[PDB]
Amino acid sequence: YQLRPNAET
Amino acid sequence: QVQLQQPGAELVKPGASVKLSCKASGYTFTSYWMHWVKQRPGRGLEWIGRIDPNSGGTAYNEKFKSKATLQVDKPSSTAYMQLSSLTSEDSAVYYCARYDYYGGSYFDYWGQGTTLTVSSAKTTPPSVYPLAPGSSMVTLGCLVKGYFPEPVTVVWNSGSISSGVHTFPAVLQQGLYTLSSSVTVPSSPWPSETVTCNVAHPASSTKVDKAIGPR
Amino acid sequence: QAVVTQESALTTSPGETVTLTCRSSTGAVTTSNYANWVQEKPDHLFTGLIGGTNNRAPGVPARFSGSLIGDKAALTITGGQTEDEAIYFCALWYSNHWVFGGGTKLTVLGQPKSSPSVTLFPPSSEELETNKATLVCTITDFYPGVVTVDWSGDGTPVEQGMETTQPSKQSNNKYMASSYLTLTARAWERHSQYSCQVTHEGHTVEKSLSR
Ligand SMILES: [Zn+2]
Ligand SMILES: [Zn+2]
Repeated sequence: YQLRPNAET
Repeated sequence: QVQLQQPGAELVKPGASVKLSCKASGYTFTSYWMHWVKQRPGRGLEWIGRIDPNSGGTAYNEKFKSKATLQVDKPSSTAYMQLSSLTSEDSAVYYCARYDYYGGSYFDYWGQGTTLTVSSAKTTPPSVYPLAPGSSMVTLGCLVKGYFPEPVTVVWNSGSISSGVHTFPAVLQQGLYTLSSSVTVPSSPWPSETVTCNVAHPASSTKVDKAIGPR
Repeated sequence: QAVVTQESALTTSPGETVTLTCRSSTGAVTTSNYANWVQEKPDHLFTGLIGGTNNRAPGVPARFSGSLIGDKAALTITGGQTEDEAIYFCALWYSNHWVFGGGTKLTVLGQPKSSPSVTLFPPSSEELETNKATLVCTITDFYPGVVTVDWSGDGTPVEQGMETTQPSKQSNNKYMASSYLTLTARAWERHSQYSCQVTHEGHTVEKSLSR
C-alpha cells in the first residue's frame, strides 16, 4: 500500500 | 574494477553483537549509496536499510531499526553494519550492495556476503566414516558426520586424486553439520591400489585420514 | 514481505526471448515502485541489471531490458545465452522501503539433458558400532538442475530423519546433490529394503539395498 519516491527513496 | 569485499563468515553466540565490514574500491566511495540486504536461503531477501557515505544520511527498514546500525569510514572506503542482541533468527548471509540514486535509481555491484552463524552450540569434531559399495567405474566416498562449526576441508590422497571427486555442501540437523565427498575411480585402481580421504576440521584442531576398505 | 511475487521457475533456450514478471500485492506495479531486477549466479554472485523500471545498469548486456506489462514489472531477455542461467530477483519500492520477490530460477538450455548418476551407500560398521545408521545417496551429472529425491523403507515413503542438499553446479556445468537418511542402529536392524528414489525431468530412478 506504501509505494512512490520521496526524499529517502 | 568496481569491487565490494566482505568477510566470508562469522561465528557468534546468542546475545552477542557483530560489526560486518564492506570494503569499497574502484570508484569514489562518497558518490554512491550503500545498502545492506539479509538473505536466509529459505525465505528470500530482506532490505535492511541504506546509508549515504557522503552525508552520513541514513535510512532503515522499520523491521530492522532496533537490530542494525549503519555507518562508514571514508578514509578506508568501507561500510559497516553492526547487529546487536544476536539470536538464531539473525543467522544469514549479509550483503552490502552499491546503489546509484540520481536521475537513476539502482543496485549495481554487490559484495559476496558474509554468512553469520549465531549459535550457542559447542565445537564438535567430525566422525569420519568410509563409504564403500558391496556389489569411469567405481565410486568411493567419505562421510563427515556431526561437526561444528563449519568449515571442514576434504581432500583425497592428499590431493593426488582431484578429478572425479565431488564434495557436497553441508546439511544441518540438530545444530550439527554433515557433508560427504565422493571420488569415482576406474574399477582397476581400486581395490588394487589405495584410495584415502583426508578430512580436516581446524575448529576442533582435528584431522582424520580414512583408507577406504572393501565391503 | 510487503509482498512482491514472481514466477517460481521458467525455462528457455539459447537465442530465444523470455520475459519475467513481478507482482505487487497492493496493486498495479507503477513507475513510482522503481522496479529493480537483480541476478544471482552460483556462489552468491549478485548483479543489478535494471533500475527505475527500465534503466539498464552500466556494464550490463544490451539483451536485458525492463518495463511494465499489464499491472506488473517485466524483465525481458532477448536472444538468451547459456550464461543467463541463474536466479532473478525483483525489488519494488514502497514509500520507505524495498521489498524483494522470491526470485525466478531461469534455466537456459545450453547443453543436452543429462540423466542423474545415483549412488546409494550403506552405513559403515564403524558408525554402526556407535548405535547409528546413515544412508548416503549421491546424485550427480544431471541437467537441468531440478531433481526430487525420495526415501523409502520397505517400499514406504520416509519424511523424518532426512536432509537433502539443494542442487549444486559441477565444473562441467551439470548439477549435483546429496541426501541423507539417519536411523538408529536398532531401527535399521528391523527393516530390510532401503531405497533412494530420484525423479528427474519426468523420469524416475531408484538405487536400493537390502540389509
Ligand atoms: Zn533508500
Ligand atoms: Zn533466497
